[PDB]
Amino acid sequence: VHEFAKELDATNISIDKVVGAGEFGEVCSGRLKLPSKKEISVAIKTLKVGYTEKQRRDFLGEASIMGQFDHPNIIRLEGVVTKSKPVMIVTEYMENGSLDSFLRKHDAQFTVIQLVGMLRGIASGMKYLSDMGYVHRDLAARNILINSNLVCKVSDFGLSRVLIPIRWTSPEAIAYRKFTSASDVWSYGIVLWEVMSYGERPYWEMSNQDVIKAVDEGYRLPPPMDCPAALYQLMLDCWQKDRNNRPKFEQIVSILDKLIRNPGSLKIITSNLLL
Ligand SMILES: CCCCn1c(-c2ccccc2C)cn2c3c(=O)[nH]c(=O)n(C)c3nc12
Repeated sequence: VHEFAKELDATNISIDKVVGAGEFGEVCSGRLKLPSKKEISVAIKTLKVGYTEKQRRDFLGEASIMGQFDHPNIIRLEGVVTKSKPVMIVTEYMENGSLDSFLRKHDAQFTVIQLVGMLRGIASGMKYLSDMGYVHRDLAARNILINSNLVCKVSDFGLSRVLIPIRWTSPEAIAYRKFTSASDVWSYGIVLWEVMSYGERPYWEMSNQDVIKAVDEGYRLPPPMDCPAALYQLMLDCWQKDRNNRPKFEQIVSILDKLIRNPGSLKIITSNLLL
């Protein structure tokens, strides 16, 4: 764990408030004093009192993964506290919380260019993650955090592994656990839909067996209200049945960089599911 995560001194951490509930314990906000004396706001996950040794290994396991990434669009690991209790994982603070809950509060309140900026960040983070040989497997708006400047960053590495949420998972990964960077691109397509839908749930409350069967039959989520044609086409490209025909994350970033540069192109606007 200490290979990729520095041990922090608990005397340098102050806890301010509880801002979330985790699988392994609470999530809090607070402050960290760095060796340079600079003080930064941080998020702190704590391991619940009375944890089993297995829970501890799973909890810290996420930090070992997160710690291998240094990128503007992947949540920064400040470090861990293991030598005292409670055991903690400390990351950079993200003022606006999870992306899905954030967008739900602001339905139709952002410009297309702002939403594209968010999507570009996510795609750039995923490009780095895939470059490093990791498949996330849980890429979803709820696992993206967003800061005061609207910068989006991939978080939650609980399911990730070196090379399951049905609604976000590619058909081949559902069918026989074929997880690749192309299955993450499928997931990214779902995130793209979530963003353009301001946090609508993918497939709403459809039974899981019907999400599985419908997608396998060729059905896809419909265009969100007022969705630019270019962005809906990108979803469809991400959702190709043949994984080899899906764009790579580098191509997705490049697509989005073009849309940011030419805000004009976004002016062409596009059963519940579409075949
Ligand atoms: C999708 C991640 C959920 C847990 N987590 C983390 C986080 C994520 C992974 C490992 C360690 C931590 C502290 C930061 N933050 C933050 C944050 O900085 N700011 C927030 O508002 N929320 C809700 C957070 N929730 C988390």
